[PDB]
Amino acid sequence: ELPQMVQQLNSPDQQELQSALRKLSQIASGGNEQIQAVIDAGALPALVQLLSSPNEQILQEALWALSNIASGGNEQIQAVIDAGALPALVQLLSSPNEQILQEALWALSNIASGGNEQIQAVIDAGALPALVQLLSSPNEQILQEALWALSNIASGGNEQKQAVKEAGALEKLEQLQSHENEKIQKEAQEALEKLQS
Repeated sequence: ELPQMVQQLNSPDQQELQSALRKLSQIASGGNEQIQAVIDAGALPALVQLLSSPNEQILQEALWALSNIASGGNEQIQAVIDAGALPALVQLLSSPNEQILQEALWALSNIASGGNEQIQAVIDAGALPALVQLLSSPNEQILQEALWALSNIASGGNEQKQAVKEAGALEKLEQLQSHENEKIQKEAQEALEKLQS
């Protein structure tokens, strides 16, 4: 019934659209075969379009589905990138809605867990200045997520590491070694270790 669910993401009926979205999200949270089923059904272009929704509930569920898909294999990560999700995802890092922000962060972190070229796609989409700004968040959950995302990027190749340094991450990471939260100090230190020569 996947193609019918995907067709419903066009429903003039917001209730029908949201129902279908919730179910696709559920399926995408399964294993890699489940994710591939959702991708094969053509869900990705629809999900990416829904990132433009002014309805924040629809937005949140679309992000949940995309983050799930991005948690699959490198080919499934590649499908999300090829569908053009990245610019909208990076834009959402500046949402005043912190729940939407966190979900976009999850998706980007999952993408940045892929190959060096997938990491480079995240950087090319403008993620670094947005992520570095998030290191200033007073919300420790957001801070930790941004730290994890930057750490994933910093786990890439030399070209990726160099981009992180050029975005000014080194200063803030060193400052965070004095953060009141010991877990944050630790995660910042490890990111610095990855960037070190």
